[PDB]
Amino acid sequence: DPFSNAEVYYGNRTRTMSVFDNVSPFKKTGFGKLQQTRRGSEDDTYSSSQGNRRFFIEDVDKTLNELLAAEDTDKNYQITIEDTGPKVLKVGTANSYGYKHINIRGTYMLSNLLQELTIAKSFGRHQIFLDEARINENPVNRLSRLINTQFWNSLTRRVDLNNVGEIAKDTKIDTPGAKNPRIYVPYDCPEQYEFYVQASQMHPSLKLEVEYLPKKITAEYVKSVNDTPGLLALAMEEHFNPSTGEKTLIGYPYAVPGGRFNELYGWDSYMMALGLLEANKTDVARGMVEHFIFEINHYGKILNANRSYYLCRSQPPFLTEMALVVFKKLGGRSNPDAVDLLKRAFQASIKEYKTVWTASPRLDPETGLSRYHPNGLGIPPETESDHFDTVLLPFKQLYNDGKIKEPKLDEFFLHDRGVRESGHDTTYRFEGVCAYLATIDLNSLLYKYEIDIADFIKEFCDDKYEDPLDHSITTSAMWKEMAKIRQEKITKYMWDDESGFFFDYNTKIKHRTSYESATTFWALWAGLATKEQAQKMVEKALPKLEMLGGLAACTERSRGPISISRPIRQWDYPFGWAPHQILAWEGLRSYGYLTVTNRLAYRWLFMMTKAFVDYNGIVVEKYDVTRGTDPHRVEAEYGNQGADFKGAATEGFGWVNASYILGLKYMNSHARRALGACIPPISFFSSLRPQERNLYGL
Amino acid sequence: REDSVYLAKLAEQAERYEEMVENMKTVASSGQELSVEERNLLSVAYKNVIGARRASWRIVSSIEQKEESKEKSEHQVELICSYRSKIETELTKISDDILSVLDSHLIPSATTGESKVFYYKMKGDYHRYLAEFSSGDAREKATNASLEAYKTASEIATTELPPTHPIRLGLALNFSVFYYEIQNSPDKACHLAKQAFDDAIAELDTLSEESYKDSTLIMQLLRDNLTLWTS
Amino acid sequence: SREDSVYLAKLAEQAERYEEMVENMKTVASSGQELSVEERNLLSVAYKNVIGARRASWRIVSSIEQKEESKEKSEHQVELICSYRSKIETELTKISDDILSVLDSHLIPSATTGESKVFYYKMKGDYHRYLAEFSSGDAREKATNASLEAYKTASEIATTELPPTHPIRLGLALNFSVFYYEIQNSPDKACHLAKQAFDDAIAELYKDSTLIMQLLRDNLTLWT
Ligand SMILES: OC[C@H]1O[C@@](CO)(O[C@H]2O[C@H](CO)[C@@H](O)[C@H](O)[C@H]2O)[C@@H](O)[C@@H]1O
Ligand SMILES: OC[C@H]1O[C@@](CO)(O[C@H]2O[C@H](CO)[C@@H](O)[C@H](O)[C@H]2O)[C@@H](O)[C@@H]1O
Ligand SMILES: OC[C@H]1O[C@@](CO)(O[C@H]2O[C@H](CO)[C@@H](O)[C@H](O)[C@H]2O)[C@@H](O)[C@@H]1O
Ligand SMILES: [Ca+2]
Repeated sequence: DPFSNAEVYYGNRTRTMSVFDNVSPFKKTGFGKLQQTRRGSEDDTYSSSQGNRRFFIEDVDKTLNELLAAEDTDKNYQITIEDTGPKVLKVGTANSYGYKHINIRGTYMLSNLLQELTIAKSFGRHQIFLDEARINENPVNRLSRLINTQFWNSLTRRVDLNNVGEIAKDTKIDTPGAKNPRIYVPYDCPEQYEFYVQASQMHPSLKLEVEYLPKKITAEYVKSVNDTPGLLALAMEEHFNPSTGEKTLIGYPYAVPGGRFNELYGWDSYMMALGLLEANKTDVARGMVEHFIFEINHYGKILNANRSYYLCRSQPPFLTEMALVVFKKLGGRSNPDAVDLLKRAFQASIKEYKTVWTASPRLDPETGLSRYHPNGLGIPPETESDHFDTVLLPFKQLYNDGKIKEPKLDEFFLHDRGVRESGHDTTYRFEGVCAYLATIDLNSLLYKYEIDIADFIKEFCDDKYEDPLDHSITTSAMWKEMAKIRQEKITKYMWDDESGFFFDYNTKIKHRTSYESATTFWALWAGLATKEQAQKMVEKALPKLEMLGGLAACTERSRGPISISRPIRQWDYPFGWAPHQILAWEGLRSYGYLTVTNRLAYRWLFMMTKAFVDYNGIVVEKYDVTRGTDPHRVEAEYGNQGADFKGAATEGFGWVNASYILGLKYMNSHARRALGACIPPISFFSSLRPQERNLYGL
Repeated sequence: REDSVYLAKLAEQAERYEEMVENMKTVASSGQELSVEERNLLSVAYKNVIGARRASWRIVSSIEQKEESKEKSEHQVELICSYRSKIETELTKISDDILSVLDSHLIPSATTGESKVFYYKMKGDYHRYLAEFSSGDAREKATNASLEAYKTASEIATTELPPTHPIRLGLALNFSVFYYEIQNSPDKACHLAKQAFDDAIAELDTLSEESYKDSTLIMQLLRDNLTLWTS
Repeated sequence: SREDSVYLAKLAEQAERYEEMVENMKTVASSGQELSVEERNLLSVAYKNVIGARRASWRIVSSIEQKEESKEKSEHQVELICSYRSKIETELTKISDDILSVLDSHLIPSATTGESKVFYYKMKGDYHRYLAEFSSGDAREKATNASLEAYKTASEIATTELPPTHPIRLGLALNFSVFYYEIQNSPDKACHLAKQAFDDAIAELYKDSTLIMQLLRDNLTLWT
């Protein structure tokens, strides 16, 4: 098996060895430098695709160093199209035990060879047999394999007694009280408290601190632990020792958005669950539903991330869809564990709707729509030490201590917290105004909650749900009616028939915005648009957002002019993000525009594949959907770091990983084959027979 | 004959390619047309045999050029030059061998369009190999014979093979290399490779899984050559 | 001239034309002077490449023969493979006899340095071993015995004249333990010799020494 997991793949003369003395000391440098030129003829292409050729790598480290010496000219431990080497390397054949060789040609197969050798070295191998099929692998098959079989595992976390201290460790706050790792525990979780204490005493070098949270978690308290930050406890289950039966606790698993993260995040987790279900890693997706229930129960809300300085802040809500898709994958009504899970998730969803999203201060009483408007006092402590200094002329201590009050600062920081909770940190759609906007984003997602909560009440609560908090009774018809109210309020305040956009509506000054955003497509995803509204959005909104690589986060017109005073922001034109693609693909599908999704997915899939092929298998946080050569280069705000790896990239990025697997589901065989051969959209579309042009809405 | 085939498959496994040539040679001499598998066995045999001399010729040529730039180097150069001369002799003999099998047996008896394109392309290949190193009139006879063989292959490939066929794409790739490297015509080379790449896009779905993988790698070489030729 | 023959041997290695590399170095070794260490490596590399590709073809041909033996009603393919293998065995015999005869007539007798003594006898033990890999009957017995004697004689000089970190001595122990494991089928002596030569090397003081010790530990692991 040439495509087994590297753990397997790298875990007579093929065994017993004698001295290798096949090369004289004069051979490499006796005549100076003598590099062969790559041949561009067809040559051995037929043997490469059909021969089942295998290599003998006698010395993994020697071959690695040769390949980097010849092919990595910028010395970044990567073989990319910007390297200026000869693009050919001889490797010994397996059947001749290295005494004869063939040529590996081209940036892509040489980069794969670099990767395979680097990975073999990581497993301690210093001599290997290597299938050519593992280095001439079709790039679409290769990235899918790596996402499904290697990236999710590396993105997976699971708290146990031996890693709590490391997972809790945090570096964003440089106070004395943040030197040690710390874990905060809900006041009514004493089994979990004792577990983390036990974890501390077993690893005393970490100096892990364990603290009970108060019975009631206020904005005042969260500010009070700015200098003593901690990880937050998540859901756990009981585990037993095989020999003794001693009980310990082990956390449900979860996925992080990127390898440098140890925290469970908010809206990433739903997009990741979608990719995880495709990879049959259902336990990880279910684990995060468990944690989101735990957070809602014990912290009042789904958290941006599970640390204390986030206790007042949420993120865009997807719990009812997340619960539904996991429920189905687990077997639906036929599985009583899945039925119980769905009930606990929808109970938690109903609490979240009522006491976070449609409660003050997020609820706009006049319009009834909601704003990203979190509570919380003072200056956010987790940012860089000087991040807010340009907005500080008089001090920090006296402002947080409430000694000196300043309502223009309070509005500044309120918008800052709201920008983070919106997920879109940062964009000129939200700078200085976010907490006053009733976005199409959030209220589309609440429409989804209402429709989904209505179906759940009808089918699992005998059409009569009783709030455990206020003991009210609600029916599916009541929730369908709240959705209808919402659907008509959104159209009233947000729908712009002339542009075909839904615009965020500002609730303080009581006027609609004109910022053109890709989140307009969330009205399709959530199902609230009408046929006529969807049709004008496809006709007039989509041409303003559909770029080479997919949907820009906003139009170039709305973002406005960029200068030194007004730098680029990462959730604006020309950048494209995986959540905007995924929600838009399914939204358009819902309304009969699958043919449009196909085109948009081909654009996004080509852009990710091109970067994968040409740049050493990289996967990146977000893309430039207008950039043709290196769309993975994004220098906005803090820029992409997915390029900082040596030899082989290890994880990618959660929802970007998921977006590639999900997008491929739309591609038929002709389109998969054209992506595999690196055919740009302009050439793929223009090659279609006029009948097949219709499959991509052209 | 069925024996000679089996013994060619064995020699390939042993990577003893001059024996692979012998077995495939007597098979191509007997009157019967070759299957797909048999003509690929013949091509792999001869290409591996000439390929070793081509690589040797090129590394010895570079050594020779390096040496003739040194002062007072006439003695080393004539050793190098005479060693290169022995490699050129085998190059022409291997080429003439396959070229005679093509001219007298395989090109006359070819009845399908595939086989006809396959063999005219091989013929263009080996005249091209002769043009790479031959002096004076022999270079010109090989240069012209190579063009004429690729031309004939292209005419037949245009009417008998779909634009995505591995054999057609491979023909355009090798023909484009001839234009660039032998005739020194970067405009003809660039456009031929570009037209061939593009024309293969529309019908990628009609190919078997194994043919799609052959055409993918061929198109990779077309792309990468285009990158080089547009500096 | 002798200098031209060395130059043409280096040029033939660049061309990976090893049969020709053998001809040039065979004439250098058969005429007069003792070989320098560089000329001794050129000779050794020339034959190891010529014999090495033949040995690899031989192992794959034999592996295929073994599969086709256990197929039903296959006598005709089995005759074909066996006949093909015999052609390779003939080449193996001609090549090994060629270098052995050069070792016996010229290289071993003219060896003054003790290091080149261990080199040439280890080489003789190697090529008798390659014969014993495929030979049968009394020709196998004769190759085994002459291989053991060359290795034993090489070990005595190296044990008393080369540091246990020297590559030529470590290399000798590696190949000699292989002779024990593969030819004489004495896994105990293979293990013991390999262990001891690793130990007496790890018991004291270059990349080339550590590579061979690596191969000694690898075989040792496998054999256990
Ligand atoms: O007042 C209940 C309210 O408080 C929160 C967060 O502060 O949860 C706290 O109270 C719960 C009920 O006693 C405890 O289970 C929980 O551990 C504690 O943090 C919210 O989750 C809840 O809505
Ligand atoms: O990479 C984490 C870091 O990025 C920020 C802002 O740059 O948030 C972005 O990354 C998150 C991926 O987990 C997204 O959830 C969020 O929507 C996105 O803007 C920071 O907020 C975060 O600390
Ligand atoms: O129209 C596509 C799709 O949208 C749904 C809801 O998902 O209904 C929407 O469209 C109708 C307008 O044409 C409205 O009547 C309805 O209110 C609106 O939600 C589905 O019914 C339909 O499949
Ligand atoms: Ca590089």
